[PDB]
Amino acid sequence: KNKCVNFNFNGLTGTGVLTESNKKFLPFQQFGRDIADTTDAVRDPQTL
Amino acid sequence: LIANQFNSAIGKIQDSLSSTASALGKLQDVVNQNAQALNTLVKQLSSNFGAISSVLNDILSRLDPPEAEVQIDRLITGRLQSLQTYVTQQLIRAAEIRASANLAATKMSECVLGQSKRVDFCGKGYHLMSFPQSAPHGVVFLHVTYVPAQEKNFTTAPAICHDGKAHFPREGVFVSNGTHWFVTQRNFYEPQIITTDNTFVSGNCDVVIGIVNNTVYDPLQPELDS
Amino acid sequence: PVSMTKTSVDCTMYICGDSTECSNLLLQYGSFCTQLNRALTGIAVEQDKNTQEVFAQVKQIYKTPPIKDFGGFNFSQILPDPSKPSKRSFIEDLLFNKVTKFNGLTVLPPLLTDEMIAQYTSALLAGTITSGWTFGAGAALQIPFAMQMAYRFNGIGVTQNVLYENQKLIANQFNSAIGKIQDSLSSTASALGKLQDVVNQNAQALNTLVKQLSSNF
Amino acid sequence: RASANLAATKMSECVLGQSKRVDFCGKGYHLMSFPQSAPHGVVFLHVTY
Amino acid sequence: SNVFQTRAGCLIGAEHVNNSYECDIPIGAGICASYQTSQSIIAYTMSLGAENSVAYSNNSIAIPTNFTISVTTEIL
Ligand SMILES: *[C@@H]1O[C@H](CO)[C@@H](O[C@@H]2O[C@H](CO)[C@@H](O)[C@H](O)[C@H]2NC(C)=O)[C@H](O)[C@H]1NC(C)=O
Ligand SMILES: *[C@@H]1O[C@H](CO)[C@@H](O[C@@H]2O[C@H](CO)[C@@H](O)[C@H](O)[C@H]2NC(C)=O)[C@H](O)[C@H]1NC(C)=O
Ligand SMILES: *[C@@H]1O[C@H](CO)[C@@H](O[C@@H]2O[C@H](CO)[C@@H](O)[C@H](O)[C@H]2NC(C)=O)[C@H](O)[C@H]1NC(C)=O
Ligand SMILES: *[C@@H]1O[C@H](CO)[C@@H](O[C@@H]2O[C@H](CO)[C@@H](O)[C@H](O)[C@H]2NC(C)=O)[C@H](O)[C@H]1NC(C)=O
Ligand SMILES: *[C@@H]1O[C@H](CO)[C@@H](O)[C@H](O)[C@H]1NC(C)=O
Ligand SMILES: *[C@@H]1O[C@H](CO)[C@@H](O)[C@H](O)[C@H]1NC(C)=O
Ligand SMILES: *[C@@H]1O[C@H](CO)[C@@H](O)[C@H](O)[C@H]1NC(C)=O
Repeated sequence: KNKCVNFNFNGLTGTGVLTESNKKFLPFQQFGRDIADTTDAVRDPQTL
Repeated sequence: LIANQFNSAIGKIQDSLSSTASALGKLQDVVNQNAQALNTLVKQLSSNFGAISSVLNDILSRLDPPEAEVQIDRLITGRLQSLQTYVTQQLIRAAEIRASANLAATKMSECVLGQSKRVDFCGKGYHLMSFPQSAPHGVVFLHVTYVPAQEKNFTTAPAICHDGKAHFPREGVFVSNGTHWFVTQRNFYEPQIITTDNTFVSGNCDVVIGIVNNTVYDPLQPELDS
Repeated sequence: PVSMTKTSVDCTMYICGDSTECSNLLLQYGSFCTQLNRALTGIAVEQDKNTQEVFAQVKQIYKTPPIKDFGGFNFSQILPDPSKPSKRSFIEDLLFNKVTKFNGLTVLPPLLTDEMIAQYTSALLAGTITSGWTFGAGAALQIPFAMQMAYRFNGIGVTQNVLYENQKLIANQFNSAIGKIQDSLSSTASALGKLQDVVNQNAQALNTLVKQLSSNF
Repeated sequence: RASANLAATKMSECVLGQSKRVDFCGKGYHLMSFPQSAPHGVVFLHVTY
Repeated sequence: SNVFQTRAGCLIGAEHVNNSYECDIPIGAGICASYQTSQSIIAYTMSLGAENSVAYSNNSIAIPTNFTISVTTEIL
């Protein structure tokens, strides 16, 4: 976390800083998107 | 009275700005027209333009360079066209904003730093002064102007005969309330006795159309008579 | 020039007329079509705003009195002529007779009809003739047209006695100048060339656009 | 739009008033102006001295 | 169920009203719409403004006897 890294989450690859999210996804939800439909939040496969 | 009218007008400006958003609509339009454009630009990153995927990183991960090259070329063409469209619309909008800013600078020069004789350049009525106020990406001019209010009918004449001489108003007009003739300033009813100090002589009675008969007071004559 | 024709072009039917396959393929580009439609809509609304700003400069529709006693100045050829079905002046009708598709291309009618623009010009002209510049600053203040002309002579640095002593010479010069305006407009088309240029420059563009439907690319 | 802004300014300063601006309202010393509607435009008859 | 034929096209759901008002929603060739009255959408020929004959005469002048100080806002 808190470091600019290349990440791969269940085939979603991206470069960014991963921070602890206050977003509370519904249990079926896996990703999050902005008004522009860019990936905003992700769910860790290992731990929810 | 004039101080109270100015104060009340400033209060009404406050009341208009505190309850009507659409008043600053123009500035908001600019803030909208840019943002919409930006949104559109970013939305074009989500388009395929004929490629297998809009995501560039999902092409390189799934294809060999010889095959990924065609899809990346499609994406490049589409995104380049989108960016060119954005830049062209922004150049035209910048020309519009530069025209508006030149008008605002001219209004600051001729309207705040001076008194403008240009009609409606500085709002309804006869311009007295203007006050600038900063606004988000713009300027707001409070134009203080003079509007004539309570009108009254009078009989009028272009000139007056005294002793075969035609008298014309030095400034103002000859007005009759119905029995007596005065000379007043044109923008405010302040009737005055028609004297040789109020008027000037030019030729005789025959030439002028609509000339009327009256007496022209000579301020010297009572003093000289004594 | 004040406004131009409010042309709207449907992006989808111009590119992909009555074709679902072509429309589905055009969907791959995204908001290309919607933003072109938005730009043309902005242009049309701007044309309406242009006409409103130029002509809707008067709060009331002023009348010239039935008795046209303007100190010998003759405005009959610029004032409205009720005989004509459109309440336009003689000079306005001279002007309108000198200035001379289905692929998603529509032409939106202007918000103000030619009759309403004629009523604006009639109101402005009547206010100028009957009240001078007073109607522009506030309530219209009637003043004899001779005395308004004296006001304006004072404005250009000439004493009003020059007007009053030369009134009918000045009225005759004004009338002759209006007659010469009529003669110039009745025999020279190129006079209104500027307006015609706009009418040409739009139409040519539209032609070009439709001609591009006949290209293979 | 630039042309229409100029036309609106000429209507304000030239028809609704007397302009001291030189050549803004035609050859000579501006006395008055009269507007006339034209197809997609305006025609100013500038009366000058 | 009102269907009214204008020069701008076919207008459905707006009641044609003979009265002329200031333009509220610009529809087309002199036709504007507004929400009025019970409440309904109406279409009408837009009114250009109050119709006023000036009391012109060869010897009549109207002189102001008072004034008002008006502060107006211009936004650029
Ligand atoms: C027009 O104005 C004149 C001057 O103000 C008026 O004449 C005066 O009238 C008052 C009474 O109304 C007298 O006390 C004065 O002596 C009058 N002045 C002179 C010089 O005679 C006149 O009454 C006004 N007429 C109208 C119709 O209003
Ligand atoms: C103004 O006064 C003059 C004279 O003071 C009037 O001129 C007279 O007019 C009558 C009628 O035409 C003639 O019979 C006289 O011979 C004229 N006298 C002179 C000395 O010219 C003139 O009519 C008056 N004007 C008004 C409007 O009352
Ligand atoms: C203003 O000018 C018009 C012409 O420009 C005058 O109308 C003419 O009047 C004469 C006789 O009065 C006729 O023989 C012509 O046929 C008319 N021409 C037109 C075009 O109408 C009009 O009379 C003038 N106004 C005044 C008050 O004299
Ligand atoms: C000019 O107008 C002002 C107001 O615009 C007049 O002042 C008002 O006078 C009335 C009583 O007649 C008061 O009730 C108001 O409170 C006054 N208003 C203000 C702002 O002071 C003034 O009397 C008028 N003057 C003339 C000569 O007509
Ligand atoms: C001037 O007189 C005319 C007469 O028709 C009248 O209509 C008008 O209201 C009068 N003006 C004033 C300011 O009283
Ligand atoms: C003013 O008009 C009247 C008509 O009401 C007329 O009798 C009079 O002669 C005219 N005066 C001038 C100077 O033209
Ligand atoms: C307006 O009035 C006329 C009568 O002069 C009538 O024929 C017409 O139907 C009226 N229009 C509407 C919309 O009621």
